[PDB]
Amino acid sequence: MYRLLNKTAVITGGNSGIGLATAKRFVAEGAYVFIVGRRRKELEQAAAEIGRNVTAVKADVTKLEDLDRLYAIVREQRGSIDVLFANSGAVEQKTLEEITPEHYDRTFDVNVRGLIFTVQKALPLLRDGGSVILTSSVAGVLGLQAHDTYSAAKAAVRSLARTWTTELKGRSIRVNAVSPGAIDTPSRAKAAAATPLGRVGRPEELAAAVLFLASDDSSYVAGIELFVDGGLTQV
Amino acid sequence: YRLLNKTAVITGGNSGIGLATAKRFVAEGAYVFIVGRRRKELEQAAAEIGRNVTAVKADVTKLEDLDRLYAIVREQRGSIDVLFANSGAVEQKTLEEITPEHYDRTFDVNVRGLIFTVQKALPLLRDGGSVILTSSVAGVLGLQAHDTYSAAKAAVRSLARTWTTELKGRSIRVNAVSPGAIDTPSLENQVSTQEEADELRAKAAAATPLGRVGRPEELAAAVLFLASDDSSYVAGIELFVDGGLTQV
Amino acid sequence: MYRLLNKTAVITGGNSGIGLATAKRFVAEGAYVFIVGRRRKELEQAAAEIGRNVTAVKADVTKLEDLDRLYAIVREQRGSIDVLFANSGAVEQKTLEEITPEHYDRTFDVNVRGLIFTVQKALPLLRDGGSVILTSSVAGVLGLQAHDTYSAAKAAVRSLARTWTTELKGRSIRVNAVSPGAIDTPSLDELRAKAAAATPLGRVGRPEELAAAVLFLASDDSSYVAGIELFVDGGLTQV
Amino acid sequence: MYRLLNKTAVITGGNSGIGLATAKRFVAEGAYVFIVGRRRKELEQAAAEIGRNVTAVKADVTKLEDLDRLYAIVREQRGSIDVLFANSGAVEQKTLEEITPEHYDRTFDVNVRGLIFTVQKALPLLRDGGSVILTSSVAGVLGLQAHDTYSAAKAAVRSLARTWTTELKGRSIRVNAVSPGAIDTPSLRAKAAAATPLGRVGRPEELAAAVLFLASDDSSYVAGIELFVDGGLTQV
Ligand SMILES: NC(=O)c1ccc[n+]([C@@H]2O[C@H](COP(=O)([O-])OP(=O)(O)OC[C@H]3O[C@@H](n4cnc5c(N)ncnc54)[C@H](OP(=O)(O)O)[C@@H]3O)[C@@H](O)[C@H]2O)c1
Ligand SMILES: NC(=O)c1ccc[n+]([C@@H]2O[C@H](COP(=O)([O-])OP(=O)(O)OC[C@H]3O[C@@H](n4cnc5c(N)ncnc54)[C@H](OP(=O)(O)O)[C@@H]3O)[C@@H](O)[C@H]2O)c1
Ligand SMILES: NC(=O)c1ccc[n+]([C@@H]2O[C@H](COP(=O)([O-])OP(=O)(O)OC[C@H]3O[C@@H](n4cnc5c(N)ncnc54)[C@H](OP(=O)(O)O)[C@@H]3O)[C@@H](O)[C@H]2O)c1
Ligand SMILES: CC[C@]1(C/C=C2/CCCc3cc(OC)ccc32)C(=O)CC[C@@H]1O
Ligand SMILES: CC[C@]1(C/C=C2\CCCc3cc(OC)ccc32)C(=O)CC[C@@H]1O
Repeated sequence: MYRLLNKTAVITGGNSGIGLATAKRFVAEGAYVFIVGRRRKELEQAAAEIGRNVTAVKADVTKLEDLDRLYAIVREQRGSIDVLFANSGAVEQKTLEEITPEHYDRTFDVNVRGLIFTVQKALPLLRDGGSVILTSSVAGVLGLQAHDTYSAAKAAVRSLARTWTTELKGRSIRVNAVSPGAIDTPSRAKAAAATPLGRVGRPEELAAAVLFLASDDSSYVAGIELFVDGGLTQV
Repeated sequence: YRLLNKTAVITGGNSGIGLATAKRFVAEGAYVFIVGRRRKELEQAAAEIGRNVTAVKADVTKLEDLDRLYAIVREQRGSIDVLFANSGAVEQKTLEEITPEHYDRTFDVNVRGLIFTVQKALPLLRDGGSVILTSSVAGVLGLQAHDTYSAAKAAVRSLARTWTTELKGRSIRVNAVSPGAIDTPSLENQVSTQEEADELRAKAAAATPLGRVGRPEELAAAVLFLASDDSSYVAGIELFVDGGLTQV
Repeated sequence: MYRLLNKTAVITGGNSGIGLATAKRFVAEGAYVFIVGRRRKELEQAAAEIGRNVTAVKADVTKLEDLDRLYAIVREQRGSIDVLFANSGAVEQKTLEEITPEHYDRTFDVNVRGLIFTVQKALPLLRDGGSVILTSSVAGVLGLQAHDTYSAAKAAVRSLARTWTTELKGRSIRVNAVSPGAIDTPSLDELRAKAAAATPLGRVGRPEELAAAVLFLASDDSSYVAGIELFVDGGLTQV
Repeated sequence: MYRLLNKTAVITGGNSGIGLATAKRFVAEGAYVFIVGRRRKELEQAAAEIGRNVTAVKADVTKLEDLDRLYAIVREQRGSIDVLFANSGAVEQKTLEEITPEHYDRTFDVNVRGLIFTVQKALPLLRDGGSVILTSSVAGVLGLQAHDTYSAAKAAVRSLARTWTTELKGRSIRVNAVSPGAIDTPSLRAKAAAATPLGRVGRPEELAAAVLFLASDDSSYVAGIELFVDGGLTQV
């Protein structure tokens, strides 16, 4: 506890899976968390599971006007952002032969386009010395059947952590990417066979790695790709 | 010669790296289709190449232009041995400056158009063919005001991995080339003055171990390696052609 | 606060710099620490700075018999090892033209040879589920003038984290490499503000900052992290 | 007449596998080649298979006095070096628990120590603008059971290509690493082919062709890289 004491965190995709596990860990570490998603019922249930120091905000990150509304609320309730975890994303499998323009747009709108504007519109509220975490994926460095657009989109996310390291260094804002392997979320058994640790990861394990990047334990860590995959991409 | 009687399609082939590659390919015995949007430059490029070339006007962001392109290739040559997906463009904008229109322009040409260029080439691509994607050193660097371009070129490199896996049954190799600073009309188009362009150039030469910008013919020669049988056991890679910039 | 509660840690090169800063953090998190080095007075002064739950062990990690002695002491006093931080290393600058066999041998003996046998001889004591941290360097992915053998040796260190991930997975032992950038340690003046200019964060790192990253890898917070290279360099190698 | 016309190339480990395959391709491209190895009969059969424009040199590259002899022969017969392919290496499998000091010393002496001094002593003869190719391995980026010392040594080899890029840039000498995957040579069943997208082991001639790219002027703007020649094994 106390490892994020009194810090204000915004987590997109915070109503399920990894974002929710991270929201819980952040609150346990003393932070106040805004969880962001499109479904209000799931946001309300997630916020109830978190139990304290949480505000749920309905927002589609692909809509600029929803991001403006999100940050107006953050400005009303807390006034600034210390930690931003841009975790909203979705995987849809299509082979190259199968790719449609709509499939391409759905993948890049949420994973890249919405991520760019999520971070852009947080800049006025981000405090100097803050920490931004981007969700990439092991897919960003692999050649996975039928993951064409998702893998390419997550590779784009990792690149943005590099560029934003350079652009935000004057404000001492650190930007790092986390690249999860197989995590037991709503997003089968071969992932456990291909991973040295021999199992899929738990969402709490990804939350703990994101906590490292959000916390002062990583104060000299900038621009990296932190693989949290039980060794999958490393051997 | 090293591409004797091979059929090559080069998008962005009317200038810079694509044109130098077209010239080298024809010099190695290939028949080349050069593809671009500008008719004056396509005709002059085809005239400079001089032989074994068909210029095709096509905007890779328009699906119907890609259909027409591959109808022309099917009629004139019947199949594709080498596909060099080289069309792309850089516009400098910082994170604060990014507009939806800037983002869309960058990813439409660098990623969307690249995906459908390769997708629509699949029926004509021969088993054992070679596909080369143009990424960039920007795809592994953190360059001021290159947010969308660098991210887009990282996406391009990822696709070489995915398509290696998906096309392995047809023995089609897919590889990415990542140029450093190459002396083309593109280095001068992203800046607003030629006092800036000479700064960007001698800065690139100073950060590169070989101490100079690359010549377009040098990138063409690396693309030739990936197109030729010399790379028959090379698949999914990122070939940096940058004078050592990203390697030290 | 107690993230290494009841854990036994062995830190080679714990006499000073990163190893010493890591030893302090480990003890603050509840571990019992063995610090290992060649100089006894400096070990005693370091252990006094640590203040509690520490045993200093004199050992030259390049000498197989000193490693045997080290682990015999660990076996009597604590019985097992939970965390191994192999931090012994040294930089000597020589250009390719300048390299002698002795310069080559000294660099790889401490950086690679001594590390291999430090880990080999810890295996009988390493508990299932333990964590091993190897010290690589940003030099392992760079082309730095006159760092020929040091950079190559640190690249070898990072490779071993991969191989040992595969070999030790049946025992659920995680092996990870930390790759420090410029850290303000006794490894020195004015080349420091040279490194600070090349780093996005605009500064050299503090040893406590590297210690915090090693703690992450040692702690259960990194329980799904295996085989990685964790760059702690203010962005130097990442942009 | 060709891509290496009248160029002088030195290939260590040139009496078998990739070394020999590369020597043959280099000669086919117009080069004069020195092949280097320890065994006289096999160097002698290697030179006979190449057939022309080749000098066999008996030398243990881990012995500094043999390297001096090697480069004296190169200077006398050809006068300078355009391409250096430092290809000597060997795999011995030992797990961490099994590693002995003798095993470690043998692995690093051939793969790293001998490689360093091979390149060091070639420096006086290397032409400005020359090309140096180092043999790394896919093992240098993988976690392969019982490959502890070999993988670490090949990782060291790839690192040296970066450092020497920086140190030799004033002479415009390019240094690049080639990292072979599974290549069908006497140094070695379906497991390698099953993990590789191209679905087969590589032919020695295929690695030779990749080394030729790095040796030839086609790679004149390529420096410090790791060229994977592995059918996609490490790339997907
Ligand atoms: N699980 C894995 O193995 C894995 C591996 C690599 C990367 N990731 C990435 O981790 C992140 C979270 O995924 P997950 O594993 O936790 O599965 P998940 O439970 O499905 O999480 C998806 C989250 O993103 C939200 N979301 C999706 N689209 C959104 C949109 N336009 N606007 C706002 N919110 C949106 C979702 O809430 P709403 O639908 O209500 O909006 C939800 O909270 C993603 O970026 C994912 O690609 C996961
Ligand atoms: N230092 C470098 O030069 C460098 C570095 C990294 C990557 N690259 C990449 O190398 C590739 C070649 O660019 P270049 O350096 O040689 O400059 P360039 O070719 O002179 O300019 C871009 C080329 O792509 C074509 N193009 C642009 N948009 C197109 C579209 N919708 N459809 C069809 N063609 C299009 C252009 O032809 P039209 O305008 O007539 O259509 C032109 O031929 C690019 O992808 C570039 O990003 C270059
Ligand atoms: N500082 C940086 O910027 C930086 C950057 C990259 C990597 N690193 C790595 O980080 C590690 C920690 O070094 P440091 O920077 O903190 O310097 P340091 O610890 O101040 O000096 C090296 C330490 O290793 C010990 N050591 C050296 N040879 C030994 C041997 N044969 N047996 C036992 N112990 C030995 C030394 O103690 P004794 O001499 O008393 O034995 C000393 O405590 C090193 O491996 C270094 O290569 C540091
Ligand atoms: C197209 C511009 C680009 C940029 C590279 C440099 C040269 C290397 C260092 C560098 C630092 C920068 O920060 C402001 C910006 C640019 C740069 C080129 O030269 C060609 C491709 C690459 O995209
Ligand atoms: C020697 C200290 C060390 C390497 C120094 C650098 C890294 C930064 C760039 C640099 C440029 C130089 O001039 C040619 C010389 C050295 C250097 C660091 O600090 C990081 C690891 C390693 O211990």
